Amino acid sequence: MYYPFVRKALFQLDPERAHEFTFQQLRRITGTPFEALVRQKVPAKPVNCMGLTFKNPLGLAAGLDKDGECIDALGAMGFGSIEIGTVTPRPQPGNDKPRLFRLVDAEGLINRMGFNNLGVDNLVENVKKAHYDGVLGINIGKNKDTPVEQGKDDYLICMEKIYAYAGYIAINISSPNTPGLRTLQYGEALDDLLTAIKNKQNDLQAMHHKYVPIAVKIAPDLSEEELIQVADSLVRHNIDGVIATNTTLDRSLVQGMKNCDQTGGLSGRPLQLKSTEIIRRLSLELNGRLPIIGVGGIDSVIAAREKIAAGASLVQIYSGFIFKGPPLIKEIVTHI
Ligand SMILES: Cc1cc2nc3c(=O)[nH]c(=O)nc-3n(C[C@H](O)[C@H](O)[C@H](O)COP(=O)(O)O)c2cc1C
Ligand SMILES: O=C(O)c1cc(=O)[nH]c(=O)[nH]1
Ligand SMILES: O=C(O)c1cc(=O)[nH]c(=O)[nH]1
Repeated sequence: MYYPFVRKALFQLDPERAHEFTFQQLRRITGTPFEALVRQKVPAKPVNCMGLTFKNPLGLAAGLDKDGECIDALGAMGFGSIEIGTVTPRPQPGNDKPRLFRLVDAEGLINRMGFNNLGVDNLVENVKKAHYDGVLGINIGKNKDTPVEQGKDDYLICMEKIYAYAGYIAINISSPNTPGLRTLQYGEALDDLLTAIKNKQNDLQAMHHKYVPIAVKIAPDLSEEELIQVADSLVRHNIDGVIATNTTLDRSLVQGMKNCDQTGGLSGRPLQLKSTEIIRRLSLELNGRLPIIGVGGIDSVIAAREKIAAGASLVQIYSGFIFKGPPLIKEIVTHI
């Protein structure tokens, strides 16, 4: 049916209850013939990035399908790639509810989920049963109780288990909803993490006889100097790619709006400009040494093209998918 009516109905429910209802129906049809109800034709626009071939530049950002339960249904919708997760070594409930809020007038969202997921072992089993033909990205992170200074082991543990089933691996060290998680992107802490990750990738390549690229997901709340250091570190350690950007703690564009003071990360339209400008500065520093996957407030063909012009090789969407639904996918892929 007409998505606006779909949205109209969904927006009457609590934000998370709306997501749970939606995924309840998707899981109900994913991998079955019902899948035709959400499927849509999309032209192919192949892009080579990180040694991989993406059928099209548009991907589903991480956070929607955290446990990889609806890979096939979502894929049928047209996405060139799908990023599942964030997943942690052990299952965890996440923060207390409510943890998700809508800013309808700003076409944005604020969340403090806290990595609510069923664990990496469960996710691996879901992936084994999926038939998706696009690129599958697996996004991983640290369990809440794991001391952030020993967080590196949680990443390595997940890497060992998903290596054989991932198109690329996404390292999440930018979530604002896990205490201390963002500290991992600064100084020696970042260098030590990247050193371990690249070494683990090296061992896994010898074990599985194949190279699985790794991309690091950074926050949008980094200063010019910090952004330069991160970019340089990524280059020195030969990281395969960088995903910019995650949600922001900034609230300067949503003052005076309902839920504007809720704690958490802000996404959607209010993140669009900040995100694009970070991509541009990032791209300037990287100087083509490694690709950028741009994400943040993309809600139209032009917004996507702006990210590409700023320097991104690929783009992902989340919030915009919730406000504009399936039609957005078709629009971007068709005209990007
Ligand atoms: C409800 C929700 C859950 C998310 N969970 C994650 C997650 O688990 N892992 C991750 O890397 N990013 C997560 N994000 C961030 C998105 O993947 C994306 O980086 C950010 O929302 C910017 O894109 P958007 O403006 O198009 O939503 C989440 C965002 C939202 C709104
Ligand atoms: O009702 C439809 O046709 C429909 C709904 C939806 O969410 N996606 C799609 O491609 N079609
Ligand atoms: O699950 C979460 O709380 C979460 C993770 C992340 O990386 N970004 C975000 O906005 N929320």
